[PDB]
Amino acid sequence: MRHYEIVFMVHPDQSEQVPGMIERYTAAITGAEGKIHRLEDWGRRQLAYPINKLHKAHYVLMNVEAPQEVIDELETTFRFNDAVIRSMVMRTKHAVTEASPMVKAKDERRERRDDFANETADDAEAGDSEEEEEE
Amino acid sequence: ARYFRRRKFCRFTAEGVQEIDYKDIATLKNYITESGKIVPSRITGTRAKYQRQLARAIKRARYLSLLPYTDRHQ
Amino acid sequence: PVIKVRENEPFDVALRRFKRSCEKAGVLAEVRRREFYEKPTTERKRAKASAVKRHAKKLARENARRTRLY
Amino acid sequence: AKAPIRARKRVRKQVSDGVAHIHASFNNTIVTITDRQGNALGWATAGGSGFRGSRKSTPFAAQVAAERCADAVKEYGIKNLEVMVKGPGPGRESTIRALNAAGFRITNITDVTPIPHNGCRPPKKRRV
RNA sequence: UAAACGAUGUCGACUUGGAGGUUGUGCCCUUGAGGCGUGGCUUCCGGAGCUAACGCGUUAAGUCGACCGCCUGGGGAGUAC
Repeated sequence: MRHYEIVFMVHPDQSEQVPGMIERYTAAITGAEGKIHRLEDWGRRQLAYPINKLHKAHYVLMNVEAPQEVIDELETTFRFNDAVIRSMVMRTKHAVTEASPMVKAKDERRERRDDFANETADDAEAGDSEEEEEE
Repeated sequence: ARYFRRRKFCRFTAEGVQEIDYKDIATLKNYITESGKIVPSRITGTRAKYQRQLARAIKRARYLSLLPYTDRHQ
Repeated sequence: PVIKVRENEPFDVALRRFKRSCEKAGVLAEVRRREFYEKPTTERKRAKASAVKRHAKKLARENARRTRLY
Repeated sequence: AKAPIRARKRVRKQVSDGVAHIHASFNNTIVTITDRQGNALGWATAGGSGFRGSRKSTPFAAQVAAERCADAVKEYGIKNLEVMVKGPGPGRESTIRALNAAGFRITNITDVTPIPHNGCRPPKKRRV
């Protein structure tokens, strides 16, 4: 087993859609005997350089422990996917499960603090500029 | 101190974190410029084992679009 | 080669410039130039080198000064 | 060349806004005023300022450029302007500025010189 | 193939130091971009000393031992057989 940080960037949007998709991303590693450690997130955010053709995004991290050759499934899940525009992995020596400075903290940060980055906002504007009901 | 230790804060002159980390940006503000390049040790007196770690992290982040790289971006 | 204004912005009547910007840097460097493996230490940077130069000249300077002679 | 009795009377487009562009060399100097939509409305140089050969590389230039160009644009009706600056040749406040000056605006000055990460690379011209 | 680098075969002990860099590590009336302790690595200066001289000098080209590689005018020539 292993221990990983996994950060990913969502198209703004899809930022409210991926929290209903977390099952999946967990799984993968929970199928395996891996675990989630963590799930936070930052809001959202500005980029940096535009990604995709937009300057904004929504940042999230999951994280996980895990088999060192099965992590990967999670990388492959992001990647094909979408949403996520993105993602990066590092690792965390069993441990850095804590959490990030913008969440520890939030709160100060946000109001207070600050942040320069982030685009909170957006998100929020979104209430709205964004609307979806299909997948 | 002694039998007093730890505790009295001592150390952090250097650099404020002594770590690689990138989550965070920020402190990394810092160690960047108006043209996306990193600030050299060095000009700061930082350390290094912490220059590196600062950076990286700046590089990472950035490759997560959290910090500018050229510049461009600024 | 102008200074960025961004923070902050002068009026406009204002000047900017004052203070710096992170300009001038880049790939310039190779215009031109070059590349060599060790030659950059005397072509470039350097420094090698200068290092004690600096101390060192200050010694040195006194030293010189001290006698001192100057 | 003669020129008429006149001038100019005017204009265009009367844009009010615009941006910007000064580029730069040993080398160089080209000045183009736009916009924002980019874009551009008049241009510029530097050689066209009549200096160039060798340089047209001079800060005098660039000042002529920029005057220039800007200007250009007086026929395109600037009120504002902002300025983007590029390349290792003449630059920076006196080249602005210049316009600015002009009676335009101008506050911002930026920078925007290209710097790739790295490759692409220049020649070994040279040697020494 | 190389001016393929210490222009200096590999290994190991001994023999004045100073100043700068780096890193595992001891302790710390813990003060700092720091103080003192203990090893590894490293750069510049230089004593003793060697060397034709420049130079090298505790990472020796000083003081010593083992094993290995190379030299015995220049041109003909790293050329031919």
